[PDB]
Amino acid sequence: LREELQLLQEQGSYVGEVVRAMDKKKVLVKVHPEGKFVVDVDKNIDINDV
Amino acid sequence: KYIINVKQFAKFVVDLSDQVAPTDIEEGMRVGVDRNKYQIHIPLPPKIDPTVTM
Amino acid sequence: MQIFVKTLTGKTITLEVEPSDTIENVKAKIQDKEGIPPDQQRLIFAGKQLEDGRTLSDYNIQRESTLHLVLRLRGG
Amino acid sequence: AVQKVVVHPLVLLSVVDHFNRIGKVGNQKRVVGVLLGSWQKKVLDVSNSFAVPFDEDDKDDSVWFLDHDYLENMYGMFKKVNARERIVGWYHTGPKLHKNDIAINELMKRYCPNSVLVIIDVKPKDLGLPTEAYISVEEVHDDGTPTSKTFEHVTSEIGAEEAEEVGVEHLLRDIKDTTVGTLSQRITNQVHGLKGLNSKLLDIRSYLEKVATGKLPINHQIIYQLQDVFNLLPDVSLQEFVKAFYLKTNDQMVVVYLASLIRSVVALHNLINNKIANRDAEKKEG
Amino acid sequence: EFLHAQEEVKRIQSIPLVIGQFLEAVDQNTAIVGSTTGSNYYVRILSTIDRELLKPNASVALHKHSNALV
Amino acid sequence: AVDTAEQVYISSLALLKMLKHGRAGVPMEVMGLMLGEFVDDYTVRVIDVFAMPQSGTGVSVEAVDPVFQAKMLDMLKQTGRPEMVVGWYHSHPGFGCWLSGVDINTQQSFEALSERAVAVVVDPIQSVKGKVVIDAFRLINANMMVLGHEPRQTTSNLGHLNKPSIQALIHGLNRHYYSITINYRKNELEQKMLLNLHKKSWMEGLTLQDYSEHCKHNESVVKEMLELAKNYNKAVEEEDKMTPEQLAIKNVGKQDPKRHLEEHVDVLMTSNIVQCLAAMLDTVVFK
Amino acid sequence: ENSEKIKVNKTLPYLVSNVIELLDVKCAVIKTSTRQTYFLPVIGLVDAEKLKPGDLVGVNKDSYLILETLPTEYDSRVKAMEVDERPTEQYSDIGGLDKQIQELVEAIVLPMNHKEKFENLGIQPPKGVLMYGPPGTGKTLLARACAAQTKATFLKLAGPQLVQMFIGDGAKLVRDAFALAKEKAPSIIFIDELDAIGT
Amino acid sequence: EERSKVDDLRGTPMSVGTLEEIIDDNHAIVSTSVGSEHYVSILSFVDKDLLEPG
Amino acid sequence: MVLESTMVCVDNSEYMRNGDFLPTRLQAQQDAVNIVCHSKTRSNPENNVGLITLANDCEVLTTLTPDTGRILSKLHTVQPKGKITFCTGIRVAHLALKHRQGKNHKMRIIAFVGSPVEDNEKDLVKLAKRLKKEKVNVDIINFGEEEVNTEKLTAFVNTLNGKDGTGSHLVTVPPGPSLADALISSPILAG
Amino acid sequence: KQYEKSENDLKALQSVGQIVGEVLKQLTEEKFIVKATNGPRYVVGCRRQLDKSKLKPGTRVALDMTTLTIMRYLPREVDPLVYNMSHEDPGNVSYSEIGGLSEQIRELREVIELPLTNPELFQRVGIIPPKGCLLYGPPGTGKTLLARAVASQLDCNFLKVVSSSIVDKYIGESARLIREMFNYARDHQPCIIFMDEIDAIGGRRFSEGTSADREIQRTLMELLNQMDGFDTLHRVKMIMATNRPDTLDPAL
Ligand SMILES: Nc1ncnc2c1ncn2[C@@H]1O[C@H](COP(=O)(O)OP(=O)(O)OP(=O)(O)O)[C@@H](O)[C@H]1O
Ligand SMILES: Nc1ncnc2c1ncn2[C@@H]1O[C@H](COP(=O)(O)OP(=O)(O)O)[C@@H](O)[C@H]1O
Ligand SMILES: [Mg+2]
Ligand SMILES: [Zn+2]
Repeated sequence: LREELQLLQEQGSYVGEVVRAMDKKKVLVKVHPEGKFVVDVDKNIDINDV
Repeated sequence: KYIINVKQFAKFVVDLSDQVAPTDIEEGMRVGVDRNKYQIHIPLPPKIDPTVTM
Repeated sequence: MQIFVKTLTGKTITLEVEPSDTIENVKAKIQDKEGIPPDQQRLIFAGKQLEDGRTLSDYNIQRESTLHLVLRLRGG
Repeated sequence: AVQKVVVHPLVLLSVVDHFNRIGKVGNQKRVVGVLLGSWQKKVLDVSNSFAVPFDEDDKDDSVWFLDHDYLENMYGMFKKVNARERIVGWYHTGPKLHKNDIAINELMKRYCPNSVLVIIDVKPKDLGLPTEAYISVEEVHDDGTPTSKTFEHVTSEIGAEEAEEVGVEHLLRDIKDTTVGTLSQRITNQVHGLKGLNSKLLDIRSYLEKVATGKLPINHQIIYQLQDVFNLLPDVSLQEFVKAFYLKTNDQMVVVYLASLIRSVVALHNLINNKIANRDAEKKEG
Repeated sequence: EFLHAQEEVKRIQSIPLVIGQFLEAVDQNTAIVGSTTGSNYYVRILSTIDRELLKPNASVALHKHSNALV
Repeated sequence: AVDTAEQVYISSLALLKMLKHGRAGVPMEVMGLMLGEFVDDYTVRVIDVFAMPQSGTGVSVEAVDPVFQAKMLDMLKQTGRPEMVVGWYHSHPGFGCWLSGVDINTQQSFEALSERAVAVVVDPIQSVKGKVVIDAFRLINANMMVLGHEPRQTTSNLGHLNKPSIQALIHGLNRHYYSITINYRKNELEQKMLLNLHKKSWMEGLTLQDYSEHCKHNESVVKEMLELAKNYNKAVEEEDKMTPEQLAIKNVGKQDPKRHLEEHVDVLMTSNIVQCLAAMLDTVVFK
Repeated sequence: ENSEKIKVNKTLPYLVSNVIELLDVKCAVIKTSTRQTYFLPVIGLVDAEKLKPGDLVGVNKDSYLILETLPTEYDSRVKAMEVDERPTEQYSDIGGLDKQIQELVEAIVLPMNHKEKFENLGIQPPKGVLMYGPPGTGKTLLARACAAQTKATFLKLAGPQLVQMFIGDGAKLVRDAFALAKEKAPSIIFIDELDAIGT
Repeated sequence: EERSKVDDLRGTPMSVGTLEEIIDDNHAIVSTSVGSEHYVSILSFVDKDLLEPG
Repeated sequence: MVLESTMVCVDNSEYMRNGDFLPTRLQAQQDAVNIVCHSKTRSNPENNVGLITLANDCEVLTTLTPDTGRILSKLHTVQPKGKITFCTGIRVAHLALKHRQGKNHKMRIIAFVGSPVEDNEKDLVKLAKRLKKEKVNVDIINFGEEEVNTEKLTAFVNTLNGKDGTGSHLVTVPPGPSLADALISSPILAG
Repeated sequence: KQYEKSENDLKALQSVGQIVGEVLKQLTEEKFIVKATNGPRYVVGCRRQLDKSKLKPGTRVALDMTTLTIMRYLPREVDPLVYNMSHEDPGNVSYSEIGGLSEQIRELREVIELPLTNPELFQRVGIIPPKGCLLYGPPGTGKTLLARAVASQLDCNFLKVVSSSIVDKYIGESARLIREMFNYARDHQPCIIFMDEIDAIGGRRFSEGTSADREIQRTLMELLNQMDGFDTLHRVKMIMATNRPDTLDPAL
């Protein structure tokens, strides 16, 4: 119950539809209400995610 | 007492900042609006003047 | 003459100015001795706001006078 | 025509502050300051306050000094930072009040028409005893008795604000006293709900035997105020209680009779599922 | 401490809040919901919310800051 | 020089000034000065906090005439006790806690005029349920950016008192400023009397629940556990007699176990065993 | 001290809006140019008896307080019609039609000049005068000289300009042309080629 | 070394902008995806040769 | 450049409702306050003057402040209708001199006696032996009616600053058109 | 007085502003589902004493800016296009600027003044109180001064429709303006309605008609059902006035 409550006090995450992007640890994410964004990947995921 | 719209946000009643003079500012002219105080900093000409030399 | 600028932080700053000087000279001296710009300094003498357009003799500031240094307070 | 006052949980902390802001060198053993309030319609509210230098000599007990210039500036300073708050009265601590409190009150009624005082307790805090307030009234005395002041009592309550109540819960962090209680807090609410009962009842006979002897003169006001207590308590005889008490007692024993039925089937089912899982892990381990 | 956690989950929901719509569900205790102000989000859900009530685009509740399926 | 064992000692009546002044002007960014005392090198206390009048908007805040501050501190010397200032504060209602553009400019002015001048950030519209997100920050010099920034591990208590979240380490942490730890100076004759006046009662224990709605409430509790007992009959016995898997969809996304059916019984006892016994005392006590 | 405190807290950047209604239990609903509706208990600086629904008041961006009003705004086509300050012209420029000139001087200037010439007799002056006949003689040029000498805030009105493409434009345009004519008290109305909309 | 400092001098969540016009004075006008137009400055490592309106 | 806290103490008792002088005794005592507040002004602007009454209550009308414009507004319209009470008047003046903003000023109290005092000889000598243990110099100025060579006042001046004290002068004005010339001969400089 | 004007502005300066919203439905005893004019939908409560039975599902309230709970409810918008259709003075006339029409004046005063003053004469006889009348004829004999007469005598509420400022470029605006007009008329119960020039939106409902005229037909069909349709129009009477009573709808 504390584990469910500690992650509860945390802001929400967005969604972005990606069909394709570029390499070199920068991907191309387009959100729905706004345009595209060149962002950075995480260290828990890989790069080959196109 | 300049009435100025963004046409995407709203219409604002603002003033020029203390860097320019109230001589060139007329109706229908681009200005440099402050991001917070919304003041006119520098007026912008609408891309003058590539239609005289030709 | 020697003045005692009694700041609001419990620190007395001694300055060597002249009665014919103004406020901008005192601000420049404070900036040179420390590192505060002149536009962020408000000298108060006996609860009176000092203006940069006057001298020290206009406010009856003689030798050894207690001042008050107030900085520019602004947040965002 | 004050119904009650509302003391926010901020001002008494400023008193406990100023009770310690003088105790390093002061032997005054009383703190007198200025109470600010927000008189809304009929109920009184107190949001902020401050203090004022005040002394009092025990000889002749009629000499006092208030600082008016410090009262004029600092209340004027608070008006500039907040043009919502204004004066409502004053306060002092110490249970035994000195007798300049009429002399202090009748001066500063030129500030507040409905001037009010609030007595708090810094050291008498062990039993259940809240803050106390009186009111400034001017009558003769009763009918044919000589004239005096007779500060009448106004009842008091405590109310916070939205941030002033949520900020309290973050401070305590020791027992926190959860809402609706699981049979342990509720019985103690009847235990220490009754520990204050006889403490009042011992106090009634203590003043009564003081005046049954006749040391202090009587007040007829408290006599009939005590007399309607005893001839208005109910007497349980027949068909009004002994019928109607069992009608709700034999009502509430039906629904706790479900707790006998249901909870016995709960733990029996948990017994079956363990005794199935025990013997099946046992018969298949070998 | 267990009576503390009951009251904490009790007062996480009784507040003024916004109304969005359930869009999709990733797996156990995580879903994808989009609010009525556009801008489809990604938050987590609670175990008190029954998982057999969230097949269609149903009307749900969301926090203003944590933005979760409260 | 700089340690990682500093603890600001705010008082209880300090923080109540912080939330009340912060909730007073919500959409206009209130702004005040923080008054305390430096008792040694790296423990600082702050007990009483006054406020300043403002004229700022919802994203920035300006100040007023500085003849108000020095006249205020002069009058606080003769009444109560005098101190020298130890920092300042504001309110950031919209976002969380990080130091903005002019916030770092006024920080450089105060740590040069005064000694160290810790700044405090308050979100008034976040401290809602039971918790507050107040934090205090402190500027570090930019010259010592090739050596430690808050170096020199003396203790090991500086790791679990603060864990900076992703929204904090993007603006200034840790290349511009750093965070500092907060404990609460709780003592006696202030804390015990704080609860001796708020969550107290005299007659609340020995008072009836006014049976016009008490037994009326028990109607709508028996009928809903009636329906849960309708739900309970089929559920377990069908699950056990069809497949003994002790698993799927009756395990992954269900809510009708033996956790739900007795808590309505638990509420119904505590609401009535107390209410039965509360009507037993006054039969003896009140004649 | 109070007026100084009003001055510093009076910021200059405003937000124009529109009053929808005005109630008393003093209270006014405000719709901004941000497509957002707001409600206030107290209006603020201006009075409740000086406002009307359809004013472009100056509202604070944060506290939403009516700070200044000064709207004076209209349609671009109506403001394009305000034609004043011409060179003068004498009545002697028109020869031969002097009776119709005298019938105009006996029609319009004396309701404007001497209102007390009528109010003692008890009669009411008319307000409609038509020029008709062969085109190009005395229709527009006579009232051009009448507006030249007797300045009374001339306001022309063309015929085909009332006929727009979309439906429901002339009823907007004519009625906005007369709301401007009502607020300008010495103003007059001149309508030309009225047969173009005269069926 | 120098390539890593300038690649880390800018912010990491880089937003996709849109050029509208170019003034040759170390700033220009751009356009966001929401159509809000911002009178911003341009850097000097931006390789000012391929900059076209559009 | 002398730093003191001059505490003026007027009398608005009922016995001031007469004129033994050609002007008004209230106008005589008011102008007496004017010539001493202007005296302490020109000697050192770093002092403070505050008025206090003693008739039927010692109401602090003005706090001891270095401003003088608050006093000049309150010197008028005093409405003298009270009974003179002098024994509490010293103790409330010394209580005002403890509540000060600076403890580097000297202590001087001037008082205006425009009515005869009726007090025990024990009550004056207990206050006199108190101010000896507190090192407080109080000046006594008589207005209007006055018994010449009183027992109570003269023994109070003696027991105030005995064995080479300050020289708190006892001002004995005669009735007649004489103004404060007896108050500006010695006590304006040699107090 | 100038000081009192200053202190009122100081109290006015400490103001917040409230979010105008409408109640959609009631969830529980303390949960109300409301919605702003463009914003999202909320789940909030009431303050202390707001009489939640008055919160009908479809009223208009004013929410807090930060707490977002309901402060004060509001009756209804009055859409300032029709604000000017009430505030005007007829002529301050008293049936003395009219003559030679008394057979028709009294007959019109019979059908209108009786239900708004004297309903006992209509309960004693088994008749429903009538709806409005019509003025038709050649231009010049009354037709505007006659309504100017009756709007000077016992003007509880009055609306004067010009019947030509009610359509525009927008194709669904016309019937929306009529519905919100009568709801203002319905709410302020004892009102009288005047409409000049019914011929402008009249017309016989005919075949294929170049869609600019199809909107006027759909405008007219809205006016039919609002006058005599499902909603029982009570205390509201309608003085229609035309100049050519030939080409109107027989259903009208
Ligand atoms: N029957 C009447 N009795 C008295 N005065 C009248 C009568 N008819 C018209 N008038 C006069 O006419 C003026 C009002 O015009 P009126 O309202 O009759 O025009 P109308 O018939 O409404 O025109 P239209 O039918 O074209 O709208 C008033 O000044 C009034 O003096
Ligand atoms: N009697 C006249 N005197 C002077 N100029 C005249 C006369 N008659 C006609 N004109 C000229 O003829 C022109 C047309 O007159 P105008 O008012 O435009 O008539 P319309 O409006 O019918 O065309 C005028 O500009 C005027 O200069
Ligand atoms: Mg008509
Ligand atoms: Zn900040």
